[PDB]
Amino acid sequence: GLLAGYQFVKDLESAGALALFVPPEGGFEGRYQRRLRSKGYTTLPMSAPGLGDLAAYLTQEHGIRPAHTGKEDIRVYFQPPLVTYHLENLPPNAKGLVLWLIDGKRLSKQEFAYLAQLTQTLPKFKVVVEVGGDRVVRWEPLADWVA
Amino acid sequence: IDLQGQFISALQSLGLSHDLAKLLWLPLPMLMMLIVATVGVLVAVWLERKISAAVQQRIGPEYIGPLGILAPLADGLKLIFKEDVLPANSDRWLFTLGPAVVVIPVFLSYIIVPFGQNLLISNLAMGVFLWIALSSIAPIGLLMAGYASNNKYSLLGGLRAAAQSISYEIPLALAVLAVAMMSNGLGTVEIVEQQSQWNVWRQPIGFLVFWIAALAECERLPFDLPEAEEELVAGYQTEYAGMKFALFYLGAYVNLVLSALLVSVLYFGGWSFPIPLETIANLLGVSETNPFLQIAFAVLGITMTLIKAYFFVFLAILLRWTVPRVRIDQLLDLGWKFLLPVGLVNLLLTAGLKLAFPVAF
Amino acid sequence: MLLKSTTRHVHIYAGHVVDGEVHPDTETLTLNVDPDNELEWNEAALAKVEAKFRELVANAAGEDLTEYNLRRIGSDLEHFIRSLLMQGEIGYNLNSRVRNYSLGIPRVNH
Amino acid sequence: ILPGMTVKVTNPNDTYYQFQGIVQRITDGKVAVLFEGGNWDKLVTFQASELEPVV
Amino acid sequence: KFLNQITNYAKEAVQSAKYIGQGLSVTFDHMRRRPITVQYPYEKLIPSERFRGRIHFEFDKCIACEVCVRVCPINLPVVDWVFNKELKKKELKHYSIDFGVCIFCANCVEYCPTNCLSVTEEYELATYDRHELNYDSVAMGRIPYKVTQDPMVTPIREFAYLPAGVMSGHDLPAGAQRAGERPEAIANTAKSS
Amino acid sequence: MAVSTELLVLGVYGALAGLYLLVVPAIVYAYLNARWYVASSFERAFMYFLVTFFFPGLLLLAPFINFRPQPRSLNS
Ligand SMILES: CCCCCCCCCCCCCCCCCC(=O)OC[C@H](CO[C@@H]1O[C@H](CO[C@H]2O[C@H](CO)[C@H](O)[C@H](O)[C@H]2O)[C@H](O)[C@H](O)[C@H]1O)OC(=O)CCCCCCCCCCCCCCCCC
Ligand SMILES: CCCCCCCCCCCCCCCCCC(=O)OC[C@H](CO[C@@H]1O[C@H](CO[C@H]2O[C@H](CO)[C@H](O)[C@H](O)[C@H]2O)[C@H](O)[C@H](O)[C@H]1O)OC(=O)CCCCCCCCCCCCCCCCC
Ligand SMILES: CCCCCCCCCCCCCCCC(=O)OC[C@H](CO[C@@H]1O[C@H](CS(=O)(=O)O)[C@@H](O)[C@H](O)[C@H]1O)OC(=O)CCCCCCCCCCCCCCC
Ligand code: SF4
Ligand code: SF4
Repeated sequence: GLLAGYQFVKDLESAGALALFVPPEGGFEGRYQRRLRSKGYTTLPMSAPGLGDLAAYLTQEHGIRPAHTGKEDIRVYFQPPLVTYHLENLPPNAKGLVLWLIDGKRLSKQEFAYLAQLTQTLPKFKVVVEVGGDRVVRWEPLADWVA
Repeated sequence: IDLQGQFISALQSLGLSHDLAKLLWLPLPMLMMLIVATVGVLVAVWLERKISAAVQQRIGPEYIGPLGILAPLADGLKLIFKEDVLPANSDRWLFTLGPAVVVIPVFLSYIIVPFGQNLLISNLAMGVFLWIALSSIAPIGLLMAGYASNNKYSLLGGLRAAAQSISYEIPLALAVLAVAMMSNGLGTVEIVEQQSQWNVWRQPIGFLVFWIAALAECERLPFDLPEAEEELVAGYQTEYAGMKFALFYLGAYVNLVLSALLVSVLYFGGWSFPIPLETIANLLGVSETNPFLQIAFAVLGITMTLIKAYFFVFLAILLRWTVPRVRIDQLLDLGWKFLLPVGLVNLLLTAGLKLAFPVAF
Repeated sequence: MLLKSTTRHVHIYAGHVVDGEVHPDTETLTLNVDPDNELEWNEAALAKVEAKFRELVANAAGEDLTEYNLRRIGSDLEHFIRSLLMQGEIGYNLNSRVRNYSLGIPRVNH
Repeated sequence: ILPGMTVKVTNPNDTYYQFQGIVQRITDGKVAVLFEGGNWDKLVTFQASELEPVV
Repeated sequence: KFLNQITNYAKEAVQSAKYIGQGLSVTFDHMRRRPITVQYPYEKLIPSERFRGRIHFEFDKCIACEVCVRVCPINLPVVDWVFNKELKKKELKHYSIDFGVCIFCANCVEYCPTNCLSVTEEYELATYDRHELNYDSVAMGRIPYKVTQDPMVTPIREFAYLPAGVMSGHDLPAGAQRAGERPEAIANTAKSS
Repeated sequence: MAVSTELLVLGVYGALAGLYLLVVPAIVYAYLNARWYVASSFERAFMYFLVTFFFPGLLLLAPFINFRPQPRSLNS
C-alpha cells in the first residue's frame, strides 16, 4: 500500500523460507531486504542460476575449477560451504543469516523443496527466493507454492 | 471577489494593524508564482522527454510513475543527494555562485507574467523593459562559471556562452520595442489590454524576430552551443555535480516557460477566448460584482494563457529535434547580420504605420 | 603533469599530497594502498607493505621515471598484497559494499 | 513423452511450429527438445502439451 | 554585380525556410506512428532459432574427448576425466565452463560428436559476483527459460518470423507463420499434380 | 439558512479545486492510457496539453496507480 511496515520480517521469522513475486523492473524489493537487514539479519544474494547441487554448495564443500585457458593445467579450489562459513562470520549481535536468490525461476521444484527443508535444520538461516511474477511485491511461504 | 480585499479585511477584523495586513499578504502571490514556476519546470522537463520520444517513434519514462510523471521529481531528488565536487585550483566562491546568478534573475522576471488581469504580482510600470534589463545578468553568471575553473575546456565554453547571450539581446529588445509602440506603454497588463476584439497579426515580422531571439538564448538545439555535447563536453557545465548542476538544469527550462508565456502575452494575450469576451452582456451578467461570472472568466483566462504558452513550449521542444545546429559563427550572424537589421526594419515600419494610421496602432 | 600507476588497491603517483591535491614533484612517489577498502588492514600488514614499497622504490631504481617503471613497481606491490592475503595476514572487508572477490575466492588450503 | 524420443511441435503460436527434435531432458512437467539443424544444436523447453511423439 | 548577390541571398533564405518547414512537418508526422519500442521487461523479444545463448550440457552423453576444449577460441571448457580401468572407458568427474570468459561462439556445440552440448535462448545472465558465473556440470542443464512461458511477458517476434510484407511484430494476430511454406508442404503440394 | 453567496462561492471553488486535482486528473490518466499507441498527431498534442494543464493534480495521485500489464493467461 505504497509504504510497508515490518510484516515481511515477521512472516520470514514464522515460515523460514519465503518466495517473493517482485515486479519485473527490480527496484521495489530492495526495500524489503533493507527491512530485513535493519532488524539484525544479514543478507547475501547469490543469483541461484550458477549454484550446483545446492547441497554441495550450501552445506558441504565443493571443488571449484577455475578457467584454465591453455595454461595452468586443471586445479581445484574447494571453497568452503557458502552457508556454514557465513554463519561463523556473522556480526557479534546478529539475529541470523537469510539467503537471497535473485533468479529463482531457473531452479526446479526439487531444489525449492530442498531449500524449504533446509530452513528448519541449521537454525539461524532463513531463505528468500525471488520467483518472478506478480505486478506487486507479494510473498508466500516457500513450503507452499510447490505441490 | 478580490481575494486580497477579503484577506486584508478578515485579517483587520481581529485588529492586527490594517497597514500591517498588506505586508502580511505579499508572501501569498510571491509564493503562488513560485509554485506555478516550479510546476512549469516539471512540465517542461516532462514534455521534453516525452515529446522527443514521440517524435522518434519511442517511449519516454514509463517506469517512474504512471506515465513517467515522477521522472522530473526523481531527476531532481537525485541531484540533491549527489556529492558536490570542487576541483583543485578552481575558485571557491565564484564556483558556487555562477549557477545562482544564472537563476535568480530568471525567477525574478516572473513579476510581470499576468495569467489574467488582477492575477499577477504587481503589474509594474517598466514591465517588459524590466525583463529586458534583468535578462542581461545571466552572461555574468556564465562568465563567472567559466572564470572560476581550472579547466580551459570550460572557460572557452563560458566565453562562447556569454558571447551568444549578448548577441540575441538587441533584436530581443527591438521586437519588444515594436510591441510597446502599439501597446502605448510597457506594463504587461497595459500591453495586453490593447487586444480588445492580437499583435501577431499586426507585427508579423517582430513576432518572428522575438521568437528566434528568445529561442537563441542558449536554450534550444537550433543553437544550444554551450550544451552541444558532440563538439564540446557540456561546455561550462562539465564540472558541476550536485545541486549546483541542477541549478543550470533548472534555470534553462524556467527560462523557456518564461519565454513561452511572454510570447503569449506580447503577441497573443493571456486573455480573450478569441471572441471579444467581456461583450458577454448577452447572458446579462453583471461582471462588475458578479460573484461568479468572475471565477468563470478567471478560469477561462488562465486556460487561454496556458494554451498559448504550451503552444510555444511544444513548438520549441519540437524545433529542438528538427533544426540542425550552427557552429558558432553561423550563430553570431543571425544576430547583428540578420536579426538586428530586420529588427530595425520592423521598428521603422511600425513607426511609419503608427504615424500614418494612428487607428489600429 | 602527473605520472601514475593506478590499479585496484594500489595507487602510485609522482607527487606529494599536501592536503588532498597531488602536485607532481618528480621525486616523492606517494602510495595509496586500498582506497576503496576492498580489504581489512592491520598495523603490521600496512608496515610490511610500506617496507616492501620502500625496498622496491629505493633498492631497485636507477632507471627512468616513465609510466612503464611506475606500473612495474605497482605490479610488484600488488603481487605482494595478494601474497599477504593468501597467507591470511589480511582478509576481505565483508562490509555491505560491492563484495566482488577481485584477488580470489576463499579456499581451504588442501 | 519420455527422453530420447523424436517429437514434433504442435502449437501454432510458437516460433518452433512443426519443428522436429529429440527429447533431451524432462523435469517438472516441462520437456527440453533439441533441434539438430542448421549448424548449432538448439535446445528449447516446451510444455508437455505442445509436442507430439512423431513415429 | 549587386543584384545577383541579393537574388542569390533570397533564393538561399527562402530555400532554408522551406527546408525547415518540411522537416518540421515530417517530425510532427512522426509522432502519430506506433512506437517501435520493444518494452523489454514486459515485452521481451523472442530470439531466433539459431540464437547462441547459454550452453547446455547433458552429463550422461559426454564421452570426454575434449573436442570442446580443442575447438574453443580460448580452450575454455574445463573437463576433468579420470580414465577408469574397467576396459578402456574414460570417466567424467567435472565439466565446467566459466561463462564470464565465454565468448558464445558455439564452436564447442558445433563439434560435440555426441550431441551432448547445445545452445539455448538464455540471454538473461547477470550476477553481482563473477565467481558465480562458473557453471558446474549440474548448473548447466537447468531446463532453459522459454520466454514464451512467462505470465508477465508478451513475446514479440523479430523481423525474420513475421508474415510476408509485415515489418513490425507488435499488432500481430494469433495465427501468423514465418514467411512462406516449409519444404514438406511444398513437396506435398507437388505430390498432387 | 446558510444560503449566503459568501458561502456559495466558497462551495463552488472548493468543488473546483477537487475537480482540478482529484477528479479530472484521474480521467486524464484513464483517457491517455487508453488512447496512447493509437492517437494521431493532433490528438497527441492535445493529450500532452491535458497533462500540462492538470500536472499539479496528476502528481498528487501518481503514486497510487499501477499501469503494469496485468499478467496474462499463460496456458492459452
Ligand atoms: C503545476 C501547475 C498546476 C498546479 C496547480 C497550481 C496549484 C494550485 C492548486 C489549487 C487549485 C484550486 C483552485 C480552483 C480554481 C478556481 C479558482 C479561480 O479560478 O479563481 C479566480 C479568481 C478571480 O479573481 C477575480 O477575477 C475577477 C474577474 O475575472 C477577471 O479575470 C480576467 C481579468 O480580466 C479575465 O479577463 C476576466 O474577464 C475578468 O473578469 C476580477 O478580475 C477580480 O479583480 C479578481 O480578483 O482569482 C483567484 O482567486 C485564483 C487564485 C488562485 C490561483 C489558482 C488557479 C489554479 C488554476 C485552476 C484552473 C481550473 C480549470 C478548470 C478546473 C476544472 C477542470 C475543467
Ligand atoms: C506566521 C508565519 C507566516 C509565514 C508565511 C509562510 C506561510 C505560507 C502561507 C501558505 C502558503 C500558500 C501559498 C499559496 C497560497 C495561494 C495564495 C493566493 O491564492 O494568491 C492569489 C494571488 C494574488 O493575486 C490576486 O490578485 C487580484 C487582486 O488584485 C491585486 O493583486 C495583485 C497583488 O496586488 C496584483 O498587484 C494586482 O494587480 C492587484 O490589483 C485577485 O483578485 C486576488 O485578489 C489576488 O490575490 O494570485 C496571483 O498572484 C496570481 C498568480 C497565481 C495565478 C495562477 C495561475 C496559476 C497557474 C496555473 C496552474 C497550473 C500550472 C501548471 C502548468 C504550468 C505550465 C506553465
Ligand atoms: C517551491 C516548493 C517546491 C518544493 C519541492 C517538493 C519536494 C517533494 C518531495 C517528495 C516527493 C516524493 C515522491 C514519492 C513518489 C513515489 O514514491 O513513487 C511511487 C513509487 C511507484 O511504485 C509503486 O509501488 C507499488 C508497487 S509496490 O508494492 O511498491 O511494488 C504500486 O503502488 C506501483 O508500483 C506504484 O504505485 O512507489 C514505490 O515504488 C515505492 C517507493 C516508496 C515511496 C515512499 C512513500 C512516500 C512517503 C513520504 C515520506 C513520509 C514520511 C511519513 C510516512 C510514515
Ligand atoms: S561434450 Fe562433446 S566435446 Fe565436450 S567432452 Fe563431451 S564429447 Fe567431448
Ligand atoms: S561458446 Fe565459444 S568459448 Fe564457450 S565453450 Fe563454446 S567455443 Fe568455447
